Amino acid sequence: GDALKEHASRSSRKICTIGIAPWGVIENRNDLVGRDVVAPYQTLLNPLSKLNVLNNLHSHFILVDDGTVGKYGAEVRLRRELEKTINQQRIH
Amino acid sequence: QKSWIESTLTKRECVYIIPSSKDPHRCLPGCQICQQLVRCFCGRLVKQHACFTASLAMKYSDVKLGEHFNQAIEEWSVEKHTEQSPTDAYGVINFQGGSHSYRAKYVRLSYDTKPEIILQLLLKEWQMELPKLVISVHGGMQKFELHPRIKQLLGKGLIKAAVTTGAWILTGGVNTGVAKHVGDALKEHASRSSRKICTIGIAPWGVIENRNDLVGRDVVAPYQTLLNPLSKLNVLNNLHSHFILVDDGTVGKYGAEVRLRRELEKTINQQRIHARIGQGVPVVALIFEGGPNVILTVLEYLQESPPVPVVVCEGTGRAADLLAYIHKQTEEGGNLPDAAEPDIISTIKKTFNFGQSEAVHLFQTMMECMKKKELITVFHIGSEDHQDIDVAILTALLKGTNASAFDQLILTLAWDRVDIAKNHVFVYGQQWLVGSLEQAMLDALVMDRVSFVKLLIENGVSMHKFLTIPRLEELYNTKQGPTNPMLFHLIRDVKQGNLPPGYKITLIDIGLVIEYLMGGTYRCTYTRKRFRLIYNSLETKRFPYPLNELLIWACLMKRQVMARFLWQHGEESMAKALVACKIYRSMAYEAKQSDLVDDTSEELKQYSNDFGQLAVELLEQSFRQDETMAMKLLTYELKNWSNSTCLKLAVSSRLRPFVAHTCTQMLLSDMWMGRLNMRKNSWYKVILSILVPPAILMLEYKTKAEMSHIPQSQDAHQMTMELPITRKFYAFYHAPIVKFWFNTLAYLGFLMLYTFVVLVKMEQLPSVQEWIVIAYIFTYAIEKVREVFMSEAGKISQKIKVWFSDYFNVSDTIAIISFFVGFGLRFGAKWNYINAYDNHVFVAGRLIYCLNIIFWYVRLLDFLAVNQQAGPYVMMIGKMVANMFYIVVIMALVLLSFGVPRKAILYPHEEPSWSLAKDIVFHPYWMIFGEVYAYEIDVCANDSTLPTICGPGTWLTPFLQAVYLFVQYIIMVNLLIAFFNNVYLQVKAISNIVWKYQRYHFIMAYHEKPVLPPPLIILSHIVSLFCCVCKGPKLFLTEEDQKKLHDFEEQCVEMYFDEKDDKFNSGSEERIRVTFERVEQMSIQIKEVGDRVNYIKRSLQSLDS
Ligand SMILES: CCCCCCCC/C=C/CCCCCCCC(=O)O[C@@H](COC(=O)CCCCCCCCCCCCCCC)COP(=O)([O-])OCC[N+](C)(C)C
Ligand SMILES: CCCCCCCC/C=C/CCCCCCCC(=O)O[C@@H](COC(=O)CCCCCCCCCCCCCCC)COP(=O)([O-])OCC[N+](C)(C)C
Ligand SMILES: CCCCCCCC/C=C/CCCCCCCC(=O)O[C@@H](COC(=O)CCCCCCCCCCCCCCC)COP(=O)([O-])OCC[N+](C)(C)C
Ligand SMILES: CCCCCCCC/C=C/CCCCCCCC(=O)O[C@@H](COC(=O)CCCCCCCCCCCCCCC)COP(=O)([O-])OCC[N+](C)(C)C
Ligand SMILES: CCCCCCCC/C=C\CCCCCCCC(=O)O[C@@H](COC(=O)CCCCCCCCCCCCCCC)COP(=O)([O-])OCC[N+](C)(C)C
Ligand SMILES: CCCCCCCC/C=C\CCCCCCCC(=O)O[C@@H](COC(=O)CCCCCCCCCCCCCCC)COP(=O)([O-])OCC[N+](C)(C)C
Ligand SMILES: CCCCCCCC/C=C\CCCCCCCC(=O)O[C@@H](COC(=O)CCCCCCCCCCCCCCC)COP(=O)([O-])OCC[N+](C)(C)C
Ligand SMILES: CCCCCCCC/C=C\CCCCCCCC(=O)O[C@@H](COC(=O)CCCCCCCCCCCCCCC)COP(=O)([O-])OCC[N+](C)(C)C
Ligand SMILES: CCCCCCCC/C=C\CCCCCCCC(=O)O[C@@H](COC(=O)CCCCCCCCCCCCCCC)COP(=O)([O-])OCC[N+](C)(C)C
Ligand SMILES: C[C@@H]1CC[C@@]2(OC1)O[C@H]1C[C@H]3[C@@H]4CC=C5C[C@@H](OCCC(CO)CO)CC[C@]5(C)[C@H]4CC[C@]3(C)[C@H]1[C@@H]2C
Ligand SMILES: CC(C)CCC[C@@H](C)[C@H]1CC[C@H]2[C@@H]3CC=C4C[C@@H](O)CC[C@]4(C)[C@H]3CC[C@]12C
Repeated sequence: GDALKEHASRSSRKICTIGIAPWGVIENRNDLVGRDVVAPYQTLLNPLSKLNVLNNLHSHFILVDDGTVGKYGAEVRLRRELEKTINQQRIH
Repeated sequence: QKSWIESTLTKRECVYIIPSSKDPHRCLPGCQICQQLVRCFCGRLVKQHACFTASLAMKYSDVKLGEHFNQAIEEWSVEKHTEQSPTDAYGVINFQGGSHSYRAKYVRLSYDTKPEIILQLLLKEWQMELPKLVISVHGGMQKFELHPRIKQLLGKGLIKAAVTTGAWILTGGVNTGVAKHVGDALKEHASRSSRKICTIGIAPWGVIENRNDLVGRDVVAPYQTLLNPLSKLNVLNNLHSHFILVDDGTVGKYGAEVRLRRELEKTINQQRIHARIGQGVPVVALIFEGGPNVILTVLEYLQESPPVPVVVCEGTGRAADLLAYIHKQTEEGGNLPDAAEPDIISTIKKTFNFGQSEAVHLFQTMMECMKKKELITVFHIGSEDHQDIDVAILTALLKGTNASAFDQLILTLAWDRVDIAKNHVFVYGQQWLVGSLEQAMLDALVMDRVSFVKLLIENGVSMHKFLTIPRLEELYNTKQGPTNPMLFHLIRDVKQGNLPPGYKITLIDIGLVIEYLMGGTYRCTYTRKRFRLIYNSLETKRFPYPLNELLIWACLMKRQVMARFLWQHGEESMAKALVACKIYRSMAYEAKQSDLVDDTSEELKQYSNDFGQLAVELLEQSFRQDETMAMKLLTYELKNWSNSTCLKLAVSSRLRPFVAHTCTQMLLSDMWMGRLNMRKNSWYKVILSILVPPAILMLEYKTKAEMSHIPQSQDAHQMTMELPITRKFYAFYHAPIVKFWFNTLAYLGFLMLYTFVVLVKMEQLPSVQEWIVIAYIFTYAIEKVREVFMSEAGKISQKIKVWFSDYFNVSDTIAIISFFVGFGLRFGAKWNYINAYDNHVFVAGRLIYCLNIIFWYVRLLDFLAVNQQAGPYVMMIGKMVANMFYIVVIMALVLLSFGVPRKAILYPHEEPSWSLAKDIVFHPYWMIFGEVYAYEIDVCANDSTLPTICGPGTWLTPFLQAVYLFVQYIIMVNLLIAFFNNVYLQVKAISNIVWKYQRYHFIMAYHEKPVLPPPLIILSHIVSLFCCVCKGPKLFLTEEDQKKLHDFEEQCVEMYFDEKDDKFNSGSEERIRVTFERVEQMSIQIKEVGDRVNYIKRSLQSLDS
């Protein structure tokens, strides 16, 4: 992300970054909730904690509902498959 | 005394006359010399005391008989034996020097003046702005010079630190040390910071060259700047602006500054740096090139409660290069390395000749200084340490003082230093409380600190959560920033004309101001039910779009740089720019209609046109990407701006470049068509179809998709769902292009009949032709009353006033009124005489008709003005009449200057008559138009047609007429040709814009005009009225189309800023200067490497042997 803002409004419509993160380690899991909502998510480092935030300069997210807060191991099974299924597509 | 200084501050004259130490010099008898040489321990020869009380002590022998028990000779005290008396000198010295007088000031206060009196002296008596920083430089005196590297830099940072922070630089002032380097740095940056840096020399009234020249109650003493040779005495350094000379003691003794200068360093800190801010004013100390009592002073400032931090610029001299290394051999706050007595006290013995008699005493002062190195900032020169000390001075106040980052941020905010905070306060790992960055945002907005608002938004302040009703209330009510006085003038004009005592402004009142400024039917969110209810009750207490509310704030507070910034954030950028244009335009108007002093009507009219241009430039950007989506932007309802459209907002502000833009003109052309595809069709098939109704069924109409960008009536958009036979007739007769030709043919047929009526003989009863003419004008007149009483603006007196601003509506009004005067006289006239024209009332009626018809032929220019070529020329004709007025006035005067003499010479036997008025103007006018009256010029010639006019003096009239026509044709007619040739292009250009602009109101009018033309329009009046008793155009967009349009707007605004940054960063002027600056930088490093490689040559010597 920090590299995106140093080259933003030049590649802001060609680079589709994707965060395949879990629905575990994240600050406001409940603010992300809401069927078809436009949830106004924050970008302030919530102090007095270790929880992490979705990096603002990304464009797409695949949050993974499982488990709980704290456990963040359920991405390797899916993210890897995406790395396998894009390759079986024909480039052109 | 007529002066606060004269009644408050004092002198200290040594009344008591201690003889000098004890011993006379020479000269065996001890009565002359015990008087003469033997000075006072005061410090002057005996007669200079001039004691008003004891002036007759010296004549006797002296004050205080000799012996006096030696103990009691030191009993003299500055405190006791010194009459406190007035100042006797406070004024304005000057310095004949580097091309300026470089003026300054002195008070010459005593010494034991109270500390508060200085602050009162500095701020009101001298009228000095309280600073945001205080630099207290220190060091030793009378040193030669520095490295030419460091010398240039120390100023460059010292100046920069002081000018950007409104700082005071406390010096000794005397041009024999610290002050010299300060001053020498000032002249290298003078006439750039000569009005922001208020240096102060708190020097004594002792060591100085001409103490007596500084004397003089309220004088402008012309003090010198030449180094008086054959001496050691010092001069006041010219480049200082203020002095506090300390009257005590004598010449030579220079120790009475520490008691006062230090107090000033203590009393400024107890002042609050700013009203909104609670932190005290900081004090810093830059020691360069110091001495032994400095090392005492450094530790005296660090040990202080609270500590005053310290800067040390290594290499300037002893104390700097010393301390820079003496607090390098240490733990962070603890102990020294392997026993450091030898090497440390070595240099302390070498720099200061001690020999262990005073070599531990300094080292003991050192080991106390290293207990706090966090406050001893040290500017490591060579390795680009903190870049030109300004960081090093300022960050020293931000290095360890256990001050929260909230206090580290406000201090940058008061200084207006963003680079410091971003690089040294918003550092990785930094941690913040919950509303600390909120309180910092409130301060930055109230203080108009625009660049700190940016820093806080980026770092993560959220305006959706920050902005609230009570905060946003405050932002209007603050008097702690660059306010607008005129806002109250608009509030008190909407409230009731009055105001309560303090009147904390409410947001409903702001809502009322905006409605007054935005005008029309604008209704603001602040005057709505829900806001009016909830505000009474004062998330609910937040705002959905906070940057729409702050843009309004910044524009009503006349805070333009904040307005431009806030504009670039959020959505609806083109709309916000057009609202800002309208707010400022209306503010500029009421400023032009208020008896205040600072008119601010060109500042506001310029701010309006700045946002006006932004809207125009965003439209062009959008139009270059997609014409059809750009036309939608003009007409979508906004819903945050009273359900208006961007085009209506621009029309409201009379913004012609927006309305005359080709995108807006393309849309207006498409609305002119209606559902008709007038690309596949021709104007003669439209006219054919108005006369042949069944030909309506063989025109090329437009699909609902081709109409997607076009606003429509509700009834017109429901018939888009499919095209059946009857829907197609609707599409035809409701198109504005059809209503035009349908009214244009009826008007032409109206003129043909009315021309027939006036040209053909008139009988008692009106003919069928004349009846049809009357019906047209009657119904045409009702049609105009409909247009006025259904226009836009509610207020009749505004509806009236706008409609009578158009040329042709004034003429139509005169035309309609004059016609029915004529019909009344024509029709109401009783024929007593059988031969018409015996009845004068009838004649006056008919002659009104024959003159009223002129109005109706000229109205054809309004129809012709619908053409793109013709219409501008019609507008030009009126503009050229206005502009040619004074040339024509001069021609009228030349005409009379000829006409009056001609008539007087040729007709000398006339009695008074109104024919005289005719005869002086008649023939001279027709001469302008090619009629010289050839056989009337010389009335005494054989071929004359006026032989009876031949008489005395008549030979003069040909000379007069020859002069007259020379002046009219050869000069005045050709001046007018030259006038028109030279103003043509600028008038044509203005007329095209005005033509294009007035095309909005013309096309919009034909959407509300009835289908039927003015003779048959009565049905559309009666029917429509009656159907209403039995019971504007909008763009309709799907939710997905609203999505894709809001995204289109955002995309094109982003392109707009990118193409500007890339157009400016790619210009040659910008590449030359970045090239310039980078070549400037290299030219240092090239030489710097040049020095290093020349010192790797030192290697070659040592390495090879
Ligand atoms: C049946 C018959 C009965 C009645 C018959 C009589 C009816 C009379 C009919 C009169 C026509 C009425 C038209 C008035 C239009 C007003 C609205 C308008 O646009 O005004 C504008 C134009 O300025 C004017 O309109 C001022 C008057 C213009 C002159 C009109 C009559 C001239 C001919 C009389 C010749 C007499 C000759 C006598 C000797 C031979 C307002 O001004 P502006 O545009 O802001 O201008 C700014 C100028 N600037 C650019 C320098 C800044
Ligand atoms: C927004 C701008 C546009 C709208 C403006 C609209 C309003 C503008 C204003 C309009 C009014 C203009 C003046 C009217 C005439 C009065 C003057 C006069 O001389 O009258 C004469 C006729 O007197 C009669 O009674 C016979 C005329 C019948 C009425 C026709 C005029 C009124 C219609 C209005 C239609 C327009 C209404 C439009 C729809 C409501 C009286 O003289 P006499 O008796 O013949 O002679 C006596 C001598 N004798 C012995 C020789 C006989
Ligand atoms: C290049 C070609 C030109 C050459 C120039 C040489 C000049 C030589 C000068 C000649 C003047 C003498 C000629 C006329 C003889 C006197 C009596 C007489 O007949 O008077 C006649 C009029 O005229 C006058 O009464 C006086 C005319 C003087 C003006 C002449 C032009 C002066 C130069 C230029 C001035 C401009 C400014 C100059 C400076 C810049 C009588 O004529 P009438 O009207 O029929 O009257 C009789 C009928 N009644 C009895 C009923 C009244
Ligand atoms: C600053 C510049 C100066 C310009 C030059 C000086 C000015 C010109 C000088 C002219 C010479 C002077 C003429 C005197 C003639 C006297 C004769 C007489 O009897 O009276 C005549 C004088 O009375 C008039 O009224 C006519 C005057 C001539 C007007 C010329 C205007 C044209 C200007 C031209 C400018 C272009 C100049 C071109 C370049 C040179 C009238 O005659 P009458 O009334 O018929 O009398 C009865 C006679 N009959 C019985 C025979 C019919
Ligand atoms: C409001 C909107 C109107 C729209 C028009 C449609 C409605 C109106 C249409 C027609 C009305 C005709 C009424 C005729 C009445 C019968 C008697 C008569 O006048 O006979 C005349 C024959 O007729 C002519 O000489 C024609 C006169 C009208 C000329 C204009 C018609 C063309 C414009 C409109 C049409 C084309 C449209 C053009 C534009 C594309 C003979 O002359 P007189 O008059 O008997 O002589 C009087 C002599 N006296 C007074 C001394 C005694
Ligand atoms: C806003 C409203 C303003 C106007 C209000 C209404 C005004 C009404 C005005 C006038 C009404 C007059 C009524 C009659 C008065 C008594 C005289 C009489 O009856 O007969 C006499 C009429 O002699 C004339 O000269 C009449 C002239 C009047 C018309 C003036 C029109 C002004 C309108 C201007 C335009 C305004 C435009 C306004 C818009 C811009 C004589 O008739 P006779 O018996 O045949 O005598 C034969 C004599 N003989 C022997 C010589 C042959
Ligand atoms: C029964 C009767 C049967 C006959 C009925 C039919 C008869 C004919 C009827 C009418 C005559 C006009 C016909 C020609 C039209 C041409 C088409 C055109 O482009 O028009 C334009 C004219 O737009 C107007 O508004 C013109 C106004 C016409 C009236 C003015 C007459 C002046 C007379 C005073 C002189 C005295 C002369 C007096 C003579 C005695 C409109 O197009 P545009 O807006 O310019 O387009 C530009 C934009 N674009 C580039 C995107 C395209
Ligand atoms: C029967 C006789 C023949 C018939 C007549 C022929 C028909 C009549 C002919 C031409 C009429 C042209 C129509 C007007 C065109 C539009 C102009 C307009 O909108 O406003 C103009 C105002 O206008 C004026 O100031 C005056 C307009 C012209 C009046 C001319 C009257 C005729 C006589 C006069 C001579 C009498 C003296 C001689 C007497 C010896 C704008 O000018 P502006 O202020 O610079 O621009 C601001 C515009 N804005 C506000 C929109 C931004
Ligand atoms: C400023 C210089 C000084 C003036 C003198 C020099 C000027 C040059 C020349 C000479 C002047 C004219 C003299 C000749 C005519 C005399 C004969 C005569 O009677 O003529 C006439 C009258 O004439 C007069 O009464 C004279 C009026 C002179 C007015 C001033 C002229 C302008 C000078 C401005 C110069 C500026 C030049 C241009 C700018 C560079 C005809 O009268 P009558 O027919 O005999 O009367 C019988 C009447 N009865 C039948 C009823 C009974
Ligand atoms: C700046 C300009 C300087 C010149 C000028 O404008 C301004 O100064 C004006 C003064 C006017 C005269 C004043 C009074 C009368 C009396 C009247 O007596 C009725 C007689 C009869 C009618 O038939 C009764 O039956 C007749 C008209 C007359 C002579 C005026 C004529 C025009 C004059 C000369 C005008 C001229 C154009
Ligand atoms: C003083 C009165 C009694 C004598 C007649 C006055 C003259 C000058 C009047 C009578 C009719 C008038 C015309 C009537 C209509 C128009 C059309 C308008 O768009 C411009 C002015 C213009 C062109 C008028 C100019 C002046 C006018 C010609």
